[PDB]
Amino acid sequence: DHFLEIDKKNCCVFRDDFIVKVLPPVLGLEFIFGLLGNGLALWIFCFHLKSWKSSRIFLFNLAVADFLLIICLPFLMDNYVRRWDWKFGDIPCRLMLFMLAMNRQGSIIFLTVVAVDRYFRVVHPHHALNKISNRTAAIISCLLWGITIGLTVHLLKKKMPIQNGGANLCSSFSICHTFQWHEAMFLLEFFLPLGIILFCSARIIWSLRQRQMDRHAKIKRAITFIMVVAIVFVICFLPSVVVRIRIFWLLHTSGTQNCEVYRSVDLAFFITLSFTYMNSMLDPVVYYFSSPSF
Amino acid sequence: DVQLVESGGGLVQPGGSRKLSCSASGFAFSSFGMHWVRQAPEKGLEWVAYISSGSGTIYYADTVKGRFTISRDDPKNTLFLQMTSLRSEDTAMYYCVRSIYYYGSSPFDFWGQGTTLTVSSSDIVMTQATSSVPVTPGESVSISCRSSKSLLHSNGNTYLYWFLQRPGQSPQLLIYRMSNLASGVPDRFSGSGSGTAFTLTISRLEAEDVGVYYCMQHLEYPLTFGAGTKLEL
Amino acid sequence: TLSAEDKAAVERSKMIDRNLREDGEKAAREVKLLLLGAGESGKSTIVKQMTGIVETHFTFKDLHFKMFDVGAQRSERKKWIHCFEGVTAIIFCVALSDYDLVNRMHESMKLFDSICNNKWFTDTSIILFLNKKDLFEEKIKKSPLTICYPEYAGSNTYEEAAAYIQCQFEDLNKRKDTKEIYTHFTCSTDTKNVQFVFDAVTDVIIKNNLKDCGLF
Amino acid sequence: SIAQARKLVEQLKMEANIDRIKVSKAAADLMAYCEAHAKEDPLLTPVPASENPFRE
Amino acid sequence: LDQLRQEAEQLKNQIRDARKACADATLSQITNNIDPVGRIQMRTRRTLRGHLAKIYAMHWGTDSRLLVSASQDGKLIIWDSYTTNKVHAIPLRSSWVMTCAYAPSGNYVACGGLDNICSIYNLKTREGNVRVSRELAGHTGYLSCCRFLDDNQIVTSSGDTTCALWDIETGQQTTTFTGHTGDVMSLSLAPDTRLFVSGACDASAKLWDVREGMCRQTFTGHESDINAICFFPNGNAFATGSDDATCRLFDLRADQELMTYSHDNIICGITSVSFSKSGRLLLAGYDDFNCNVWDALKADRAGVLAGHDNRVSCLGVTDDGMAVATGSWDSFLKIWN
Ligand SMILES: CC(C)(Cc1nc(-c2ccc(O)cn2)no1)C(=O)NC1=C(C(=O)O)CCCC1
Repeated sequence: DHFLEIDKKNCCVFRDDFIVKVLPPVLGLEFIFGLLGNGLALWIFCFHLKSWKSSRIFLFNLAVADFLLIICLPFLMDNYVRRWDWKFGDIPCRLMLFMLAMNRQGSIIFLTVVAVDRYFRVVHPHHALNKISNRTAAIISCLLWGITIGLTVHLLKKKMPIQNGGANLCSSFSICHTFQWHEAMFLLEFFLPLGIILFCSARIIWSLRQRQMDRHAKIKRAITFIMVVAIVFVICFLPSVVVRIRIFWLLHTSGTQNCEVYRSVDLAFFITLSFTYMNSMLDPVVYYFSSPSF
Repeated sequence: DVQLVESGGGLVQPGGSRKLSCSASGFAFSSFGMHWVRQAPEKGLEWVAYISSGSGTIYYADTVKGRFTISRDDPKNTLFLQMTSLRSEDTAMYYCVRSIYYYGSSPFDFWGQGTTLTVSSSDIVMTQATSSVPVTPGESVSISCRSSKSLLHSNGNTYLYWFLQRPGQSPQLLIYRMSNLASGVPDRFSGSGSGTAFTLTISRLEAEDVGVYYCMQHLEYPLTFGAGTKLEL
Repeated sequence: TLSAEDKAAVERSKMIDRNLREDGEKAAREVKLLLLGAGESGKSTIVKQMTGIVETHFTFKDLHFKMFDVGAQRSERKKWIHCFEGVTAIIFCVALSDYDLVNRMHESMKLFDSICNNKWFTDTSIILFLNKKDLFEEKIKKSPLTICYPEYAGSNTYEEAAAYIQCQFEDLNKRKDTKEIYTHFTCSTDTKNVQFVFDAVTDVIIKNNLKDCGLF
Repeated sequence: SIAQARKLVEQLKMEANIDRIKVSKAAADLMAYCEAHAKEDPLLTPVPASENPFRE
Repeated sequence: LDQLRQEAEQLKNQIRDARKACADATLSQITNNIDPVGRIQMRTRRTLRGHLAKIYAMHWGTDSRLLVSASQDGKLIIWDSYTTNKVHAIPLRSSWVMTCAYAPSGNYVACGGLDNICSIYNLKTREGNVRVSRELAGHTGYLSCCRFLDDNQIVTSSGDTTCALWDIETGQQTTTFTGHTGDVMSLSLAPDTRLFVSGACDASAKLWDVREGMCRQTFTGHESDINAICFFPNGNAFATGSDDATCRLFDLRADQELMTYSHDNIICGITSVSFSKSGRLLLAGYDDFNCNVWDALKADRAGVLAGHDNRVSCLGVTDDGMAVATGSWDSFLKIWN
């Protein structure tokens, strides 16, 4: 069963009832929550953010990445309805994967950039990078956007859909055998930004406590905000990658001929991929909803 | 005071790669656009090249496009003109006119002393009609100049200047934008008119008005001079 | 659609804008400190190591500090005090030996109350310098502190009286949350005073940065 | 000395030795000038955009 | 002493008695028949976006096209208002500037502030750059307002409670006017350029004859600091905006208080006041981040100019009266028509 050698990769995909049992409600809640949260986020950032500073610019770009992300959910939701089937042709399937890929990238990149900006603003206060023109922030942000488009356009250029048995599929993270830059770049965009986040957070906390600033209440709440940002990043984007290296391990040990072992783990993997959209609704809450200003 | 010294003259064998230099002393040379303007011996003036302040915009004449190079050296207050592939008609006097452009400014206000270059062997047509009119001191004569295109712009100012070339020295600015009288010039020179027809009277004309009077357009590049009007007696 | 002259004018305007932006970037990295005193509190003594307003520029640890001593501006303070709204910090100097003066420390307290509790300086930190500590010792060894301070229960000891004066000057602040007061018993000593200012300035700047990140 | 009091006295006495114009007629020529020159006032009467220099 | 105090007492009593005798009825009763101007169209035609700091003063050239603006970043910026181009940018020796002036001929500009020095810059030079033509010193307080009488005569108001008519050619105070008891925070020149009014911090305005120099009339009635004065276009009246959220109209003939533009809604003071070409509209910049334009006759809010993020500091009206311009405490000037 399965091992439909999707392209030429020698391998299996599964569809189970538990998908349509558990995914629909949770991603429905994520759907609605993302809509309203990023709705007020973009509303404030477009008509109530006259300041428009560099950190504000980065936060807004994260916001738009997350907004496009929580609008990609309905199409992958409908796909989960019919037990890993697909109906919307070819062009918007590829649009869905490109949106979802480059978004989750965009978020990660902008989240890391925000962390680095905070690290420079605290640890190195007398540095030119702290006070840069809005033009420089826009240029850097557009460059990062171009980076994530360039890393992810490879799948856009494809008849994405696949006969998934009698049905269709657009999963690309269909888990089989060979090495590809996509899953490698996905593990990289979790690991390296993880290290950057922890380094920046540790430096910020150590510098703030070493300068005895921990006394004023807003400083303490800032410490908690940095801690919760790091903690939400790790709890949300870690399960996907640990499951991913789990299939990599079961692959380089067993291989893609006895797929009954991967019968459940891939299912589990799609639940962990839920958390990656789940993080989305924190991005308004923990960055520019619970902040002092608005 | 303002001083423009031009060097790099003499005789060049045809097709050479010589150079002209213009040293500026007496003004903020970094904020002035600079024009290189030639004058063949028994002819009228002709705009060769122009470079703006900051060297962000550079223009050349169609006759010399691709053959001449212009550059500025603000730290040492110098203007450089690279000569390439010279021909016979390039033999001329050369001037390093300065011009500053803002609202109410007076471009082409000062002219360099000139430098000789002797080589061995859609544009607006501006016509001054008569080229030699005999005058006597105490008279008043209306010099006229005609253009092809209407120099009046949507802004409401007619971009046109006239200059005077007295015998034996550089030309000087008389009137800028056809109405405003330039600094130093006496009120005796007064110019007016309308699109493609510009006139001027020298109220109570006398000596030290002898020379060649040139009308010049400035609507858009290249800038074409008139044939010049010769005043005698 | 603009003519050649209009295009050149636009080019000149763009160059002027570029120069303005460069000058603004250069000036934004310069720390501004507003110096206030009482004429004899020791502003000169603080400025000695580094007819209208006085400006002093000094560099420390690759940081350019600009201090604006108003000095002899004998006009209405509230009329021009809003000009300095936005300085990094307010260096308020006062001599501890003035407790046997004029009553002078009462005027210093009144000035500190006016400056600290001003609508313009709702977020600017105040660095409080107490100089003439040796003179304070000499005066307290003979003159009791209770002369200027009827409501004081303590001996003629430098540390106790100095701590009381510091605490009472500090509690004159009303917005104890959004504004901080830094104090240092300055003396001749060494560049320590400047060091103190640097630290305090860095503090303020850090907070300001966290305010730009909205996470403060 | 009290020379400042003398200066104040001179100020007040000179201010007293002036002719005062009836307030009603002053307002009369005030609004007369107002209505006379209101014709060519673009701030009051909305000027057409045809000859408005700030048409943009 | 006591007798001098008593003659001053009786002198101000008889001055008040004459003022009340010359008052019969408020002009509000004489103007109610006139049809009100109604709501006034007001749009941001241009937005000058070059400054980088607090803007404190501005002035309009007599050509009604070039305007000079002063900001705390130590830069005097001369703009072409029609095209929003920056004609000139002048670096100032002292970054603390609160006054600015434009010469009637357009050849000079004036600046000053906390340095107690009035700097005159020559705009038209053969060197092609602006230079500090002459620095005038002799004021013991900060400069608040300076206005040009001609290319050679200037009049300056300072915080030393005195005003001074200078002579730019020589650089000494030709005349000194010493009648105030507080900071003189504003100045206005009459159209004939022979008389001028100055409103000081003693909640009073004073009229001076620049020909010889002495306080011809004193106007009182304000309850707080006076921050702006402006002559009426006719030249027989002026309007003063103060810190008590009131604008007041006085005349040079009746020498009395005429109108009190105020409202229960606003409580913030006034930073600048100027009339229109016809004098029907009186504009006033407020600390409420908006400029209110009132009917100079109806004492009613003809319109609101709400386009500024921070407090409006300076306000001017072109000589031809074609447009107004407000420079607020944010780094942006705004042109309205
Ligand atoms: C993520 C992926 C693999 C699309 C993709 N991303 C990349 C990529 C490339 C370069 C890079 O730097 C980062 N990512 N390549 O492909 C995919 O199958 N998507 C969908 C799942 C999801 O996204 O959660 C939910 C179920 C339906 C399928």
